[PDB]
Amino acid sequence: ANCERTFIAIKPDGVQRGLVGEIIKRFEQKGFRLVGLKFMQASEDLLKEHYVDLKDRPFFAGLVKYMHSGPVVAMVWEGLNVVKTGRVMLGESNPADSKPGTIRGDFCIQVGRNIIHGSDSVESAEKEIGLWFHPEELVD
Amino acid sequence: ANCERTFIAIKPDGVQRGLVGEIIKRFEQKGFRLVGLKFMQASEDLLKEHYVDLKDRPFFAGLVKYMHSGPVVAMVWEGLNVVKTGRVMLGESNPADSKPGTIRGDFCIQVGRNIIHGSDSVESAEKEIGLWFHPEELVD
Amino acid sequence: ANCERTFIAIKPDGVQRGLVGEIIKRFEQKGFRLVGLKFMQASEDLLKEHYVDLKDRPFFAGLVKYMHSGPVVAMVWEGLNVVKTGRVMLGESNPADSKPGTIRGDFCIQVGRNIIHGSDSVESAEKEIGLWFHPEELVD
Amino acid sequence: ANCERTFIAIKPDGVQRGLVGEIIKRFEQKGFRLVGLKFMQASEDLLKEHYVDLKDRPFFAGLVKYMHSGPVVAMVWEGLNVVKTGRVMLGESNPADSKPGTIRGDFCIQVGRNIIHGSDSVESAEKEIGLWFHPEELVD
Amino acid sequence: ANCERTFIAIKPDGVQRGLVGEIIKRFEQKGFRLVGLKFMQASEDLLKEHYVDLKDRPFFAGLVKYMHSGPVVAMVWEGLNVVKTGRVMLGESNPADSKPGTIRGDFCIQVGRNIIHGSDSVESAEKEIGLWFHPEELVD
Amino acid sequence: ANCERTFIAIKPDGVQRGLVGEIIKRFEQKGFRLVGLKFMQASEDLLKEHYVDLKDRPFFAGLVKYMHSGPVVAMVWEGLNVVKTGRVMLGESNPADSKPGTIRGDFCIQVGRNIIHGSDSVESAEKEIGLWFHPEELVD
Repeated sequence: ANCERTFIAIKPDGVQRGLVGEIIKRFEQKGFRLVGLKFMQASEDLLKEHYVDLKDRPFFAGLVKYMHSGPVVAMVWEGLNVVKTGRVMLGESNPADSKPGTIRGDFCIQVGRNIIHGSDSVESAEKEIGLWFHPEELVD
Repeated sequence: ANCERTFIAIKPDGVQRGLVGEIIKRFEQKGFRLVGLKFMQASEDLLKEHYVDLKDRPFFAGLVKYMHSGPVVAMVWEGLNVVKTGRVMLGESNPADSKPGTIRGDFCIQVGRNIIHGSDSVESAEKEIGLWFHPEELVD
Repeated sequence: ANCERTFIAIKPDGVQRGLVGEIIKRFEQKGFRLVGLKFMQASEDLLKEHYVDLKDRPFFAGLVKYMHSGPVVAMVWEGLNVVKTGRVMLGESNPADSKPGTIRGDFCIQVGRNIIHGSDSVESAEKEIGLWFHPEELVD
Repeated sequence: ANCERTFIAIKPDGVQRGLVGEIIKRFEQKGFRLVGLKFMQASEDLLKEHYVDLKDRPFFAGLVKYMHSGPVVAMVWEGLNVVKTGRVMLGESNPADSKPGTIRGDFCIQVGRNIIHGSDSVESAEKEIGLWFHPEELVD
Repeated sequence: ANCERTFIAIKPDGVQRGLVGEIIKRFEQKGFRLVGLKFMQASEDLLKEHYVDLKDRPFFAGLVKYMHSGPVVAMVWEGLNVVKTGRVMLGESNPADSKPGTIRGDFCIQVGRNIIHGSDSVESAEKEIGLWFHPEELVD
Repeated sequence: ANCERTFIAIKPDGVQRGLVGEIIKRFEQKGFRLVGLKFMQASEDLLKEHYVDLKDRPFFAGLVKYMHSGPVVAMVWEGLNVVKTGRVMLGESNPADSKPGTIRGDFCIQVGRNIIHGSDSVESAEKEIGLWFHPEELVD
């Protein structure tokens, strides 16, 4: 009914600069609850199936090394229609078309090293959280 | 010329959670002045003519009891074309289509228990303030 | 047990500049609840018994006219030992000795036209709220 | 490649009220760097070629006197496609169509005394900075 | 030299209300880096050795059940003399003597259900992080 | 009477990280006005008489090169007893004794590369502004 769970991630640029506080705020003050917050670098074992559909791209190697550069923060949120709300409130991956008020539209400049990744659909969200978060990791 | 006066209200959810500070801020820092700020629960004598046009709705009783649950904050603002500016800066009552940067688009999740009510037109504003604020209550 | 109620007021400088949002915030985010929020100019009928103990001062007339200049906001808060917490979090009336982080220590410059008035003791608070807020005005 | 430089200015209303901090913030936290920040009133020698294309307007004299009223802040920013990003993040000069989240859409009320001026194109930016900032004034 | 690591925790009140964003901010904007951020409820296996020195207290059972009520956030920070800086910037556990500007002095009201726990000494910090964070959990 | 003018500067760390917005805010929202805001790197011609009294120190060369590393922002403020208010609101140069709520007590970690420099006395302020700001640079 209202137990839909999404996933939000922080790129190495976000942490090397340091913005996680407001990133958490934009969901916390909204009303969405968090069930899982894990910190890691994820190595390369998980940054192959996460972008498995993007493996046939020229930028796959460079971008995956860019993500692998440093540690990355992982969050899981739940709320009514949360998946759609997150993507629009995050903003388009291309800063050129990114209205003010969205996280990616307020801290991201270039398409290359973007800041935030989020699930487009419920199936993607559940698959990703299964890949990353063990069932005991989450809470209620 | 520039004496147009509007009305903004706070639902019981807004106060039971507590957000009135930023709600006031979004108008105060804008430049609009306030002429009236009264706090009450309004009983049921005023929550019948306020939604008199919505009396023929299945959700009228439940929603009016939800509003009657706790006390509600009432504000009056004035400014150039303030009525139109308030509604757009507040955001659509449906969070599904609510761009970031609007009060209802930054703290409201579900259509049922919305947060903010505002006058759609000048006539509605004047009728409501007559229903709620006595002429001596306001200031200049 | 925890029903102690205090009083906080806004000088005409605070509103003519406009700072009520953060003033409300500093108590709202703290956890204190509000039972009464009334807006008025208070005329001169209430600005004689409020400072009745200060009537024998050279600055009484000038300061009371300064307060009477414009409308003033009145608030009532409740919380555990709220009266003591409010005064320290407000800061000393003299900005010269006013540590950062207090409302009067972050927006007030000169002793003359100070910004915030608050009850020093429970008896003063109850007397003032009786003078200003009628029993039906407050809520629970 | 990424050395494109723009220009942002502060109207006398912005400083007489005082908002330069958040105005700087909206670009600083974004990632854009600043190469030049000069404070002056600019007299009337520069407020004739800045609006030379607007000289044939009925409001030219009144608006130029309004700008000449007080001192004005001048800033220069650089970033990828910064010129386009600044104008959209600033918001339309007409507050009537100004979505929330933009500087002009969050602090400006009337078209007459607007708050922020910015370069529409690279050529305008370079011409203006040549008119205002001497080459030694800027930094790298 | 500068690798000293501390520990900060969030009580169930902090999350059930929701304040983790600003709590993270107060350290992130300061300059301290984080090496570990894990979310759990910790059961009762870890809330016996954490307060082993407080086992001989009348409030031990009630307080440990209060902490066990909900999930709790765990953070680890590193910086020059970070342990001392954290405790003073957090504020005294007793709100009665808690100057404004400290996290516990800006969101905590009563001694009973306090908000933040932090290591008093380096030895306590290392013992606690050994109890909670596995060596592979942390990063560099 | 109230025309006392002080000086505040931004170290290269402050700009290379980027914090000038809040630094300006802490004075702007207070009420102090600014008469001069110039941006430069100042070369070494001015970073010899500024610290002429500190020339007989072992850290003079290293610290002066650290300041010379990048450009530095210069500001001038005026207000009632502004010089004393600035220094206390800035906080002690040593972060070890720096209460929360002060700029240096909220963003500085180590004594070596401090963030903010300010005039201790009126004579120092006037001498410094004479060294840096030409009389025509300032405004009224």
